[PDB]
Amino acid sequence: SNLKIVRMDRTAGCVTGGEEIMLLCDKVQKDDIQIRFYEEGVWEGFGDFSPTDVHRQFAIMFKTPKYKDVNITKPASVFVQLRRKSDLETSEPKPFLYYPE
Amino acid sequence: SNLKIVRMDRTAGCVTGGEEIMLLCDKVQKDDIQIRFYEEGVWEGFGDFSPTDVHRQFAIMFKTPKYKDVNITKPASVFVQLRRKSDLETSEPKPFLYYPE
Repeated sequence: SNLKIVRMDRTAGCVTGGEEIMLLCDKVQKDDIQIRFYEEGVWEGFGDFSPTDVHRQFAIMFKTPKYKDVNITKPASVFVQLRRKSDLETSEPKPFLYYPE
Repeated sequence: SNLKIVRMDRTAGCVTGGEEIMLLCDKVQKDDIQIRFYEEGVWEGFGDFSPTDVHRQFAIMFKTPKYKDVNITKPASVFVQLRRKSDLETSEPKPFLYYPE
């Protein structure tokens, strides 16, 4: 084994294909892997991508905190950044939009 | 630097929070990182997750191939698996649904 599809941010698509998808998987080689789609006499098709599209990284599945004002009637735009606990270093912030329920 | 938010599968959420999100980032330590949300006197809030929620992995952004029958009027369910080019090893297949445009 060793090859496993940990995750796919999209499990459906238009028969026309050509839509981008982010697939997460365990250890693989960038130039020795391929995503094959098949249907059991035997149809197949492969995903379009290149060696520069495949990078090793960290993944954090977390749950969002609750904004301060629960009762807004309009989207509140704020920031989300990474922060290291030991030296409180940070990352470039990123925009995140909260909406009323 | 060194800390960077490569990706977030969701950049919006209900003010009630508590919704799961997959965030991708560069090199980090599982027990030394935190996702902080803030608003500039200074509001803040953090993402809910644990050390077992943070794993290093490979990421492949690719574009989907086009199904055989472009003209279906009903969803065609098929499989997608990983395959190594050198020995054609594979991974457990996974379900993927094609729909008519």
